[PDB]
Amino acid sequence: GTSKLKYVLQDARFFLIKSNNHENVSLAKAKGVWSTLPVNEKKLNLAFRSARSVILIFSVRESGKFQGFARLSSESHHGPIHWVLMLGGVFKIDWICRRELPFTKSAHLTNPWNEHKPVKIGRDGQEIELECGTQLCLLFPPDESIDLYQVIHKM
Ligand SMILES: CNC(=O)c1cc(-c2ccccc2)n[nH]1
Repeated sequence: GTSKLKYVLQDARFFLIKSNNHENVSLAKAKGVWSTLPVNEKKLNLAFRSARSVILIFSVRESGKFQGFARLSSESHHGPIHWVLMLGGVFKIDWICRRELPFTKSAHLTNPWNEHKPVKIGRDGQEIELECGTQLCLLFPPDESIDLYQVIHKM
């Protein structure tokens, strides 16, 4: 069902993450980590202290799809990850959904924080307004491999 997912997303903040390649998203799914540009890293650190959940929604450039979404479990930290290419700050993340969602299925959602353009459109780090981001996450196929119980107990 969707009740625990709705609880995790309650009063959350949402950010679009754009990766150059599938390899980095695959590494993030295997290792529970993400790194981003310093300008975006500053935004995510601020948001992490500010909200009960910060959700990253991932899209590989040119894929026409989102590849899943995850919750920050830490601010960025330094001191290695073989990313394909700065990306030195490393966030810990808990995956909420590792399934894909094609952009065709989100064509009815627009992001007020990006001029009400379709939510698929935006730069890496673009914030997605609460209602848009919640509805986007709810569109993904349920990921039955994930138990949100341990996620809820970090909030
Ligand atoms: C592991 N992190 C990444 O692969 C990544 C790449 C980017 C980016 C942002 C703007 C222009 C080009 C690439 N952001 N995150």
